[PDB]
Amino acid sequence: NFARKVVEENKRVIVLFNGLTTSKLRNLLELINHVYTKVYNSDDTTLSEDVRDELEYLKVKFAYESGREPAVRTFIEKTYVDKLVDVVLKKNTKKIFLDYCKYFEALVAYAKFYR
Amino acid sequence: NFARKVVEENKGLTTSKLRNLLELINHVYTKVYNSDDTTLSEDVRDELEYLKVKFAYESGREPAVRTFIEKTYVDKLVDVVLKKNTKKIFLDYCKYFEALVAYAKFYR
Amino acid sequence: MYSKIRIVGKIDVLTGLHIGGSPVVRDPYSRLPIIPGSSIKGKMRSLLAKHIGLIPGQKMHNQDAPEILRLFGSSQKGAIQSSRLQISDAFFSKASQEEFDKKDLAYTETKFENTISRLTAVANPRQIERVTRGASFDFHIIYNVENINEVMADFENIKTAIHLLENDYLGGGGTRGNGRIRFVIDSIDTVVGDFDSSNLSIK
Amino acid sequence: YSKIRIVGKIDVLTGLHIGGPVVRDPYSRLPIIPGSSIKGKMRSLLAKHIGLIPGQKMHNQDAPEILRLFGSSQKGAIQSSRLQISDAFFSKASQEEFDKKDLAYTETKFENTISRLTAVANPRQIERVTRGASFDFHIIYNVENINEVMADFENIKTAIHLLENDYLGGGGTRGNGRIRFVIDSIDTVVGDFDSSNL
Amino acid sequence: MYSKIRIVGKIDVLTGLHIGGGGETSMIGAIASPVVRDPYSRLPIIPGSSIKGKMRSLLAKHKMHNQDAPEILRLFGSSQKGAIQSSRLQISDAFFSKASQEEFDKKDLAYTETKFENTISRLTAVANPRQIERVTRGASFDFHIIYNVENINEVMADFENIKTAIHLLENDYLGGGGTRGNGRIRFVIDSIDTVVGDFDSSNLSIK
RNA sequence: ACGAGAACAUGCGCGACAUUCCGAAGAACG
RNA sequence: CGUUCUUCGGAAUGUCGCGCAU
Repeated sequence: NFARKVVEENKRVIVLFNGLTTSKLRNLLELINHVYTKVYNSDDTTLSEDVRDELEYLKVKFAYESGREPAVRTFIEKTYVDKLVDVVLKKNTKKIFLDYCKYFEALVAYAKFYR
Repeated sequence: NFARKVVEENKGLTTSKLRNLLELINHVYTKVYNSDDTTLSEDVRDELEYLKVKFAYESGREPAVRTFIEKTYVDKLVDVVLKKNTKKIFLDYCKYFEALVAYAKFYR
Repeated sequence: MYSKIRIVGKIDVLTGLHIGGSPVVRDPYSRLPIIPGSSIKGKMRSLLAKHIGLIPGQKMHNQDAPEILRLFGSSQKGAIQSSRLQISDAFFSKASQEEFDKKDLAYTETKFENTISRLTAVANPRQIERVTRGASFDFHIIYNVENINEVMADFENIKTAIHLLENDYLGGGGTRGNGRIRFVIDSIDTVVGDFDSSNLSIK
Repeated sequence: YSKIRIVGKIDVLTGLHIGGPVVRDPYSRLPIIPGSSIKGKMRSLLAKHIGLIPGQKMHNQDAPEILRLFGSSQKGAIQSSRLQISDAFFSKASQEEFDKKDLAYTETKFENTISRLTAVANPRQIERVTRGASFDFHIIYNVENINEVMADFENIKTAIHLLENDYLGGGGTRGNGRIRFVIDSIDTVVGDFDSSNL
Repeated sequence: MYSKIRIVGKIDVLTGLHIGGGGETSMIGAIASPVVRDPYSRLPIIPGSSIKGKMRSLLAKHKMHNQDAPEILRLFGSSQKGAIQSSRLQISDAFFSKASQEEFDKKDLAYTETKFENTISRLTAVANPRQIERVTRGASFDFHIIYNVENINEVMADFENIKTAIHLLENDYLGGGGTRGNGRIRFVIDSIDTVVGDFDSSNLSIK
């Protein structure tokens, strides 16, 4: 889908997203994995308040990691990850967040695949 | 919260002073971690009272710190933690301070 | 008159309990950790079989002592014995669920570990998911009274197995700290039959 | 088949660091010494005390005493472990001693990391348990050969003597984690084994 | 035989020793340079990290740390990828000795004293006050290090290097600053024994 | 007065063994 | 008074992966 297109567009000779690796993404992907587990536990059509706050914190973490790492900033701007966080936050639905997590999972999967 | 809009609108406030003030929040944060109470602790209350005293002297030390405090309403949020008397609200305030430090780093 | 003695209680994990399946085994409908009943049954059977004694050069689980084969079951050709013990899956208790919802605990922990290879003096990171220490699982076992005369010896063997299991661990990396558990028996009554189990106890 | 319990205390002579920010028991937020940390450190120290063959990549080719005590996974020679080290939790006595004083369970240590060729410091902030905090440790030993119980407890004593003089995790090289062992009672919790001489 | 040689001795500070540590202090006054203090007994301590780092840097003088000399790379350890080496020196925190604590309790001498300094620019001639917490000159710290005997032949050379390093630490400063004269230190040896193994350290000494 | 009638895909079996969150790192500068 | 304000590696690995009754 979109994830395959962006990973193919960002591939370079193998250099992905200006030198992005799984180790650089590991902190954020672990945070997003924590977010997912809380959503998996939740049984409510609407996102909780706590998950909304920590998704805002995930947005803050995206900004911080992008500021520290040029590769993560390139990944965020090319893959629209932060904007998608804002989109799911304003939509406030569990299924949309699960779709966004699926999108990130596809991103990392194809990144490893072309690695 | 609204850290992004304020930090973008206001973009000699140096990251050094922010990091010192963040360290003072860190010290209160360790205390609230040791507290482990839903209600606001009295020792934590003393910690945040001396924190606002330290906010005042900082303002006296550097005008740039004062502009940051008045524009970000950190002192007003401290008043909010007192007028609410909970630990969840304090943890929210600590995150907001951290967000201001992060956004400041990002826009820098 | 068929006699079934229901023994209900709790398993309090004195240390992190990791029954794999590194995700723990979870009940998909509730997505909460459980103790598989086969884990309790296998650990109890192994401990009690070692305590009673292992037939030298043993190969199968139908060669244990007749005490073990009666209570834990036998599938030997011709000599098939029904299993007295029916150890159900132990589900995460509601009380510990509330106590974990307070303090915002996750009901699980991801213990970080490593192994230092002798040749390289290098460490290989490893994450093991464990149930937190506070958790308690409500366990429910059923005893079938095939022989009324053997109930007392069987409950002595059950007590021995439980006592060994408390000083041992439930499934996981026990030798490295995981899996320590403690049984707290809440009730022992005959759900079915005229049997008088009021004089019985396993812990 | 008897089980003998070795319950006692571990008191930190210096700050104890075991990464996970020290690892804490989530239920009570108190720092703990993982049983795996003690087991690994004792096994490594004892295997160093006994000879080591030049190549032990498999981690299972080692002295037969080590394999008998701590367990083995060699295919066709799977030996069950007799030692079962368990997480040392924060002792209630030490908890109340720290609660009476205005003292935190952990501390933060600040270190410079001065890169000598560039003469620039890179500060780091470590959390480590303050000295004087005690963790109650609990071990179970399963006797399998009554003939080898004396040798196995000799090896356990040697390992504990090594560990008491060594560190337990963290920058022990920089001086974090030195501990002392105080064994209280060694009694056979299951079986007819006698533990008077242990 | 994995022999371990324990060295226990005293460290007496000839000048105020300042070793900083971040944190919060109740009723924190104008002073903003508090010396590192052991939380349990509220006494100044020297972190084994400081001693190890100072001795290693002095020995290296005499891009990364791992590129140093093999002797420095063996005593104090290594982390080169693939060629990871264990560390034979394990320096621990030198806590406040009971003898010095009693000597201070006699006369009620303060453990740590606050010193006033300033830096002035000639063009403006305006001073900036500074208050620094320095451990008083009479204090002594009991240090305890462990040398792991992994190679039998190299122990004598390692202890010669440690003795040189101990002399370098004495000659040079520790903690706050040499140009200021803060942190002068002296090392006296109480007992050097091979606590573990068949090794003997009757002739082995670090001074 | 149904190619029909009566007949548990059931019995036994621990997701387990080996595993150090560790290797190095001065709160330092004039 | 200011400076850096944690960073550099390893992130699981090896095995069993159905067997025994009808």
